[PDB]
Amino acid sequence: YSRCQLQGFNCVVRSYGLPTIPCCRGLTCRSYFPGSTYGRCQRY
Repeated sequence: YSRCQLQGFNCVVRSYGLPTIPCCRGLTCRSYFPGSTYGRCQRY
């Protein structure tokens, strides 16, 4: 229970209120670029 996403997965830079579970500590979430609504997640 209480788990985080995986590495090399996708992310949501529009999830307002942080509704989607964010990657676990150590992983960051960036968008493919300014003007989109998606991105990826890696272990920093």
